[PDB]
Amino acid sequence: SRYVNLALKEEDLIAGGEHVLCAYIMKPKAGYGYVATAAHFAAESSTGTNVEVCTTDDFTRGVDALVYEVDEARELTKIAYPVALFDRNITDGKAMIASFLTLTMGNNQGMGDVEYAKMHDFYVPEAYRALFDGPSVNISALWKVLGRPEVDGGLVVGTIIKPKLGLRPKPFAEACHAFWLGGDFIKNNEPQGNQPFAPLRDTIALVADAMRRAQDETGEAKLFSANITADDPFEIIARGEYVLETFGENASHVALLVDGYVAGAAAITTARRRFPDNFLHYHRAGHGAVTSPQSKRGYTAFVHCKMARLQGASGIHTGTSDRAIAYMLTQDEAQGPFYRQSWGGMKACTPIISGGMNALRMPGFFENLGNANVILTAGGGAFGHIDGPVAGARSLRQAWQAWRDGVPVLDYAREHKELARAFESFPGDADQIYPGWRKALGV
Amino acid sequence: SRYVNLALKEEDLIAGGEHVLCAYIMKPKAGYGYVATAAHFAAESSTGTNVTRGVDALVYEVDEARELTKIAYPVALFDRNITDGKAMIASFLTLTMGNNQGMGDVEYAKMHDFYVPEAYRALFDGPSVNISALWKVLGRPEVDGGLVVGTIIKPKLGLRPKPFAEACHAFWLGGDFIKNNEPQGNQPFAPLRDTIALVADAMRRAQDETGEAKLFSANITADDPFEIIARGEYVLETFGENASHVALLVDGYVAGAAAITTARRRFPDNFLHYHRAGHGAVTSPQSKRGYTAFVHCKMARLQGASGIHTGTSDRAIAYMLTQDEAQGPFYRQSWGGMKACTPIISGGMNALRMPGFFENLGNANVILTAGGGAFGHIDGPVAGARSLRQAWQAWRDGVPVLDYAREHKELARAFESFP
Repeated sequence: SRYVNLALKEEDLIAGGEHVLCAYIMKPKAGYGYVATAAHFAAESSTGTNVEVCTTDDFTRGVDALVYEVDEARELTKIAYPVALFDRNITDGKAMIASFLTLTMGNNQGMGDVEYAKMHDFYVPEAYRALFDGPSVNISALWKVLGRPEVDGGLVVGTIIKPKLGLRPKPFAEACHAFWLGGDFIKNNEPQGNQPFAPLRDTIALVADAMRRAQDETGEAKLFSANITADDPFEIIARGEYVLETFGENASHVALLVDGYVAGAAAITTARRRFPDNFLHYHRAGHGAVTSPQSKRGYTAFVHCKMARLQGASGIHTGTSDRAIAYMLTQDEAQGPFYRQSWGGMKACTPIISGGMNALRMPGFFENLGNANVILTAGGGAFGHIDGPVAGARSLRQAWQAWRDGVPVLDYAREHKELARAFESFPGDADQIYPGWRKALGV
Repeated sequence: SRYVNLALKEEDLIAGGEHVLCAYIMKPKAGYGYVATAAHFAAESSTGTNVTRGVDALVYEVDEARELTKIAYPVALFDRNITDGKAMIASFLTLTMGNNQGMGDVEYAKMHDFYVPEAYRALFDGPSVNISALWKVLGRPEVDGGLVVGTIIKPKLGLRPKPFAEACHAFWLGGDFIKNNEPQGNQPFAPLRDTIALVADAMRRAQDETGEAKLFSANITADDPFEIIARGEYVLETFGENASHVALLVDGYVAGAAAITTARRRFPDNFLHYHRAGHGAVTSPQSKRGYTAFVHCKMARLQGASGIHTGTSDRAIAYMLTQDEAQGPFYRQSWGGMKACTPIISGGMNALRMPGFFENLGNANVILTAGGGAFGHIDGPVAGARSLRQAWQAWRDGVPVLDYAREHKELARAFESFP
């Protein structure tokens, strides 16, 4: 009713790359011809023309995204987008994500001849990929600040403390100094900012000052991740401006955490464009919604993060088509579910894992990943510690560190306390993974 | 335990106003408890604690059979403007359809209703300008000067600068708002500069072919709020004195909140048109998860979108978004003098079945940007929107359609036009 192209080779478009390739999981309502569903599905990704037509009755086709290949009973639909249908900036000339989603998960995700359609992968030529922002920093910049080679600097360990909201300016400050003590990265957690109890500038003013203190105490260079997430661009520069004013002396140490799935793209381009060489930290928030695996209309989690290496993000949560992510964001040259991609300059976006990541299974994380340059936010290997927080991530550093160098964790953990207590913290984790740990460690 | 206070009564959370009440359709992974898990979701919506509590967001109801969980959260949970001090959407979205949106323990949980109490909704932004700030330019009473008809130009892209223009004035000449669709902008075929210089022109030509004012929503949407800013200055500048006849559009769901809010506090004198779209990834009834579409366009005017896309409770949505002491699936809302953000009304409404909408909605005071209500008419989409103009006209004038088929030729021909 217009649209499609199946004679066309995926790897042609790949080459004279004046076109975006999208790959989806879509099943039609049931009683409609697959190609009809997908020649359609691309009508609302392109020109529409919505019937047949020609605009000024000139060839408003060569704008037109045509399904380049489909596998009916594999629930698959690959569509090739000409680059021209993509919006750029006027005072700028750059690509913007805001057009790439409106184009591919906009009206798209509403059609009635579709049941679900899930994006599984994408391809961004040269042409187009390079009209985009890219991570301004990475972990590199954190390596700069902690005094680690900005090439295989490695893991930043944190903690999270509890609770997410509640402690006050000072009950807060201090919790954070105390963990500044057995790790290096502390986040204000997603919700955290200007609640009445505990205010932005009362509380940013004292974390500020608890880093003078920890970083002065220990004599290591502690990093913070302060949330400058707002509705208005002006309150995201202003939240963040005072942050780096108040931090004065130490704003190389300050990161900029934004709740970016729940904020949006202009909130992430404010932090990234108005605060270019500061790390802007994305907090995928109310995003299960879509990316989570048994919701079938998302952008899949892998598709989420690829999307954010393109747009300025320096960091993003997880790892642990979801072990590919970790490659899709760091390596410029790597295979996603269907399409290999070139980053041909663009700078990683960092994997910033979490959770029950422990000390006995850390080393396996770092082998099946291969790079140990992730940011590890702990509640797990941390509060799980039988010697609490403080020593919970100071057993974490150990675990990673054992690893670059080459020492078998049961005996690295044989030279220091933090890691020999990990083993007596986790069951048999220590029984699963670590052969008779009871004998060769202590007991 | 510290997250369930079932038996701690809704009417009273709801007469206190420092408790933001959320209703959701939650369902546990197999084996897993109900209330237990029901209170688990509150803890990762609010206070964790994990290993000063007057702060934990609490469950006060369950339905298990009807499979819902009710969560009631304190108001000193929500982040704010260090600046202005006004309430914000970002971290609201962060707690209610925040982290619980990616749980383990839960199969899915879609928000179905929410209640923003006055000691928190007052704090919010709310619309600056609505549909009466269209009225005043169309020159109608700016108190129910009702139906604003408009259009949708196709194709959606592949259109050159002279082309849009040509087609906006020839659709302006005919009937009043044109909308720049979701992908139109600074694209290389039709670059916003060389094209908005030309819409300006459209309009000024049109209004001297009409003696009536034209309205153009321009997709001032970008993902750097200065671009956003830049296009507005540029378009209200270029429109010279005709710059009141401009609606700013933010293709809205896919650009954020941060997008929504710059365009409303950079140009709060012009119409922030919330283009929804993408909504449906989360917002479809197939999606067991996210927020629902009732929630998305009311969250929308608290943040004050001037008008959103609402095209049919789906006038559950047209109440709770228009009015003042509205209701909705589970909670009854008070906007307390906070402004009416109008339903932009979509699709196939035809010249013939609209006063049945108008009657069935209790009002005509919304916007239409029709397809074939108009496209399928005889004198053209031309007469095709003069038909709807006039659909309205008759309607509200409290005189019936059929009788005005005759006094007025283009609607006559509408019935006539089409089965």
